Amino acid sequence: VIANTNLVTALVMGKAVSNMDDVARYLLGGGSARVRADL
Amino acid sequence: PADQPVHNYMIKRLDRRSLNAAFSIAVEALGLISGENLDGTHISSAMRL
Repeated sequence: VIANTNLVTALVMGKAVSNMDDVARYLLGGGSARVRADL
Repeated sequence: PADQPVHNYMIKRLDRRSLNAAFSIAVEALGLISGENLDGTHISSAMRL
């Protein structure tokens, strides 16, 4: 989803990057289930 | 001969005028006000604002 860093981005700028939180925190330091098949 | 002091009445009728002004709003935003077109997001909220 886009929220709280991509939100303002997509709203004022026009673009939004996927993993924005990671690049932001980096620039400034701040079970499964079983089913049958044919293997 | 002299004259008697005169009297007279009168009436003035009204007239009708009016004001008016258009206030059009569009469909793209009308869907957002009433919440019909509203989506569950964090982006549609801002467009509604």
